[PDB]
Amino acid sequence: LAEMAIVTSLGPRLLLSNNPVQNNELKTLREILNEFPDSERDKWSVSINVFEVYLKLVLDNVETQETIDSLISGMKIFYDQYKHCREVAACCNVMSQEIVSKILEKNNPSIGDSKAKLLELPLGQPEKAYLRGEFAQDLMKCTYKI
Amino acid sequence: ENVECPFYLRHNEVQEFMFAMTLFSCGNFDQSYEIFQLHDYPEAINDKLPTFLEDLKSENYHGDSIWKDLLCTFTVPYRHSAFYYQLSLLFDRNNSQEFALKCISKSAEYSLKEIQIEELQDFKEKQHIHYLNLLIHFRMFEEVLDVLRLGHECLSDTVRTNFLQLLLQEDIYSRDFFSTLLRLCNAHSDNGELYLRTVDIKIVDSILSQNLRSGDWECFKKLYCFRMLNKSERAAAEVLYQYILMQADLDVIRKRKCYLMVINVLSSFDSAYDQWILNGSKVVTLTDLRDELRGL
Amino acid sequence: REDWGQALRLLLLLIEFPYLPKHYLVLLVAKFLYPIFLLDDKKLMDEDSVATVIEVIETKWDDADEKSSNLYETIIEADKSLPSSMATLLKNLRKKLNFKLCQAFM
Repeated sequence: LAEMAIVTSLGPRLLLSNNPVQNNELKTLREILNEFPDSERDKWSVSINVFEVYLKLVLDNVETQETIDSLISGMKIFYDQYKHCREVAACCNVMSQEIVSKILEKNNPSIGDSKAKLLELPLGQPEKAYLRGEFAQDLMKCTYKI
Repeated sequence: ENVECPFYLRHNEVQEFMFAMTLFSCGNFDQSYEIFQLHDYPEAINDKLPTFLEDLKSENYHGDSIWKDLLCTFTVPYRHSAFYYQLSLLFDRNNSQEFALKCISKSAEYSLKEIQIEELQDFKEKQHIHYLNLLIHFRMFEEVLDVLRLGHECLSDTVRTNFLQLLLQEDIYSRDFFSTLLRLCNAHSDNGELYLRTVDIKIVDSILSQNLRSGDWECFKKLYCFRMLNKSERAAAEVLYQYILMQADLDVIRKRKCYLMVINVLSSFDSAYDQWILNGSKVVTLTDLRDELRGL
Repeated sequence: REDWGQALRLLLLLIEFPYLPKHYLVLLVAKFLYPIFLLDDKKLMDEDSVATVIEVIETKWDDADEKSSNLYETIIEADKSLPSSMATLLKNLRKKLNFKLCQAFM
């Protein structure tokens, strides 16, 4: 029942109002699922679980290609039923900004497939403009040194 | 008149240096520039040069000389680039910025080649810094932009932060500079790209928020147009929205104008997540915004 | 007479009279205002000047009649110079407005 009250009526405030600087509220979210049952975890987590895989990948820095994929494919579905619920929708955009940012920060694997991955997780108004902008400058810089 | 014109020995080491300074102090900076174009000395005549200039090539001379510094660049293994730079510094100092500007363009051409020739990073920064100053002085702001941008292996980004801060934060510079930059963005906006890179965008974006301090429309309008041209329009509306809120000393007629623009920009987006602007951390709907203009 | 500045002024004066309802408005924008004057940039606007333009569209133009919309569309198809959907025409106007506006402030 309590799954339904954060996902179907008011998106987490520990992923919307959380300060991005030190992420102190975001890891309260994480720690209070360590106070909630883990002896019977895989029977009540399906909205809460998306939160769990998200939090381990970003907070604790568990950047594995497989982990990244698992979250993205799941998060497409998840986005597809609460991109129209109030609050929840605004939080999804935060999540997406964080995951995209996190991949450069650990070394971008720079394969076709992970380029793909970036666009398969939803993008904002400045982001789609930036990518096209930067790719021509980057080419220019290469041809710069004699 | 009496020495260096009846006794010009053509492509001789001695009479080339003597002439080249003598014209320079007589204020003919064009004719001096012509002389280095009759031989780039580090290669043409190598680094062997007279005993009294040798003193200058080192730091074994303790008098007056600014040309001292020009001899110093015959010791360095980046000798072509360093030489021309020194000529740039020399012209700028005697107030003949046109000819300095010529010299550092060659100096920069030389530095890019000399990246397979060992050339110090600390050297590079100072050399490129010297180029930006000349362009800024005549206000040829288009070229300032190219040199920084493609020159990220030439400078550190922080020295770059300072340069853009200097022209953004100084009012003498700000209108003329901003106009040259934003024109170039608009040309490229059309094409599907951005004229700037994403790294450049954030440095600027930061520099423009320092201005904001107590709201103020002008501060807001500069950051607003900045957002508008990088196709960050949704975020452009958030900046507008703050002018409304942050000041309660605005007229009803001032408020109504801002709301209309915020309402219109979101309503031209037709998505499910670009139908709102963020106020702090609070989601403010397109419906709530329209009601706010209706409440006026 | 290539007195494009004043040409705009007379057309605006005529439109401000509230006796036009929504179809003696559909006709004017596709014949004159949008193709000649707002597709070409040559005018410096600002936040307020753009706002006021926002006021005119939102209050008095758009088709409420189903027959009016379908008719505007057939006419658009036959003589193309304006976006075919009119909710894509909302978008296209705003963009040209924003160009004029940007150019004053740069």
